[PDB]
Amino acid sequence: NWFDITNWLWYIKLFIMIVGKKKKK
Repeated sequence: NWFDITNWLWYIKLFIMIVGKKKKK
């Protein structure tokens, strides 16, 4: 059950990796 949350965090986690560079100017 705890993994159900971890997987949900990994979805947006990586998302911040890409968009993260876009936020930094």
